[PDB]
Amino acid sequence: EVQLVESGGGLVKPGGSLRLSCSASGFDFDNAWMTWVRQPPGKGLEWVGRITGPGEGWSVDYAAPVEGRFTISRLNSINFLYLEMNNLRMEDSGLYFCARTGKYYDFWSGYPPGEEYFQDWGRGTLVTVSSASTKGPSVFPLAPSSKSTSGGTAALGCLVKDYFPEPVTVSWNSGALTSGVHTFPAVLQSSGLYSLSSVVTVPSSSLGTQTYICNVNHKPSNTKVDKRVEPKSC
Amino acid sequence: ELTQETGVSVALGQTVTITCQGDSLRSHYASWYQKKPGQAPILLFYGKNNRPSGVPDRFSGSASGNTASLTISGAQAEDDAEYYCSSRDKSGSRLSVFGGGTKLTVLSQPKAAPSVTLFPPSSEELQANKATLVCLISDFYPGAVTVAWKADSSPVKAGVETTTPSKQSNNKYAASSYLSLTPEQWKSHRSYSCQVTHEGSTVEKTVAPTEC
Amino acid sequence: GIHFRRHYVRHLPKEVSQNDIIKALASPLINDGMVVSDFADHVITREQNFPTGLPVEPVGVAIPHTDSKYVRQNAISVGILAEPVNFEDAGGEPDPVPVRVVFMLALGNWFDITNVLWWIKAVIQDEDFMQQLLVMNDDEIYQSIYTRISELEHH
Repeated sequence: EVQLVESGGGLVKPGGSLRLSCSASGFDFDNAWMTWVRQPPGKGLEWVGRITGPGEGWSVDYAAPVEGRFTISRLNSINFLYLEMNNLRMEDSGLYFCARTGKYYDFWSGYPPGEEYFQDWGRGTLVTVSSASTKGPSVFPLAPSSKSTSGGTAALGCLVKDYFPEPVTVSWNSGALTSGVHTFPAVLQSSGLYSLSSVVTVPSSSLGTQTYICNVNHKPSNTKVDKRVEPKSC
Repeated sequence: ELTQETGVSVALGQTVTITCQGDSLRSHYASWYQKKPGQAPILLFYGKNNRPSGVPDRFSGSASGNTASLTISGAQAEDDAEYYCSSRDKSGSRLSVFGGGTKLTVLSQPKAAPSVTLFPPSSEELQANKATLVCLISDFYPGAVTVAWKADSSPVKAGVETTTPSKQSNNKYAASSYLSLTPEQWKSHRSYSCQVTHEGSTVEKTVAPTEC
Repeated sequence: GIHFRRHYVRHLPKEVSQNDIIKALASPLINDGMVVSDFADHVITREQNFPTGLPVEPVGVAIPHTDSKYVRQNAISVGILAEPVNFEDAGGEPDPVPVRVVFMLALGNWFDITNVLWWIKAVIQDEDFMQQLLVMNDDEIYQSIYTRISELEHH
């Protein structure tokens, strides 16, 4: 029925500018109020602002931290909503949602201007504000030993260190080895660079005769690294 | 603004009420939203007693004084999520605001302690004049852990980076923590430990610079 | 502001139906260009789903209206009924409301809608004013509503 699709999110340096769009379908857009909402990494939903309809002269209201930097607009002929963002900050990073906005007022218990509620949401577009430059990762072996061996199985892996931006991919033995593989979500470091690890659990009995190579690929930097992980035999 | 409990835990199938409080609620109703990772928020309830078509009847909103409440009558495993309140930021305002959110943990399986693996710096990294300790944490439930690093026995805060927990495909949780140090710092202590605390209990792993 | 003119007030005879009332009050609004030509149809349909009967203690009051998209310019139209006509309760009550005073609201935006609804809720708490509406001629009703509207606008 109702379809909302945000786009335009991407990487931008602090002080930079970005324009987000949202296509709307399945409802009477021209008369609909529309709201932008964002969710910073790890934080909660934050109301960004809302544009009204023709009877309100398409007035817009903004949250205090974005007033003057952000501009909300609409194009009714093709059912689009926009958010133009200037002088972007680190704190502006996150997932930006567009929402169809209903209005509520209970006659007997209500107080003007009633309440706005968000009846349909898109899935969001991701905005990343960072001063980091593109960088391919360094890849280091995480060797198995007695310390990472439990009851017939050993853990080994690769450390994929200091890359930007996301994502990287990791396979093992060119994809011949998939059972027991766990690639952990990356950490974002205070440097602005990412690091992650990929581990595989394997039989400890065959560490002496099996070869384990992790295949790391970082598309944004055209980086390809193969790293053999050798056992410590202790 | 609007204040919600940071987190609330509920046993499977039990009734739970979460709250949202603020001066604006004395004049304005709240609306309620469910938010799951990677999914769009869903409106659950708004106004005096409006539930959208398609929202299960076990979700109900109420209001008293300067508080709004969302009650889930008989929490399901799938109700484990973030819940947000929204209303006017001040009485008569044209702006809107969200509460800080409440993480509702619905306890849907037994407690599971984390499996912890700690790796020392590789010879390769050290040869590159760098050193990283890698602490990998998996298969724990519920999805919250505390990670502390020790150099010998003294706490280390400098150079520590730790991820938020993430749900694995087997519905338990994983996280990782990294300690960056110099080769000289690594060699200067007798041991380093990664201490992972989960539901009050700690799993500890230790590595020694001189040991195999 | 709210347009409120002398011909936006009228008394209605017996044997008028709810729909007839809506059409009669919408008529001067349509003729002055305050609302879209099929405004009455939209108020009728909204009344079917969101009833506007108010059980206040002199006599019943109704506040028929529809969505802001069908209003061109803010206006109010008033009707006094010769005999009570039933409107369903605006609060989801089983008992219908015997109404004799009808305030047709034609507001073209949300902020004006809610402000006028708040004001109406205050006005109908004046039992004596409501009683006066049942006896005053069209001229006196116009002057009294006009003055109250202008006072609402001041602040």
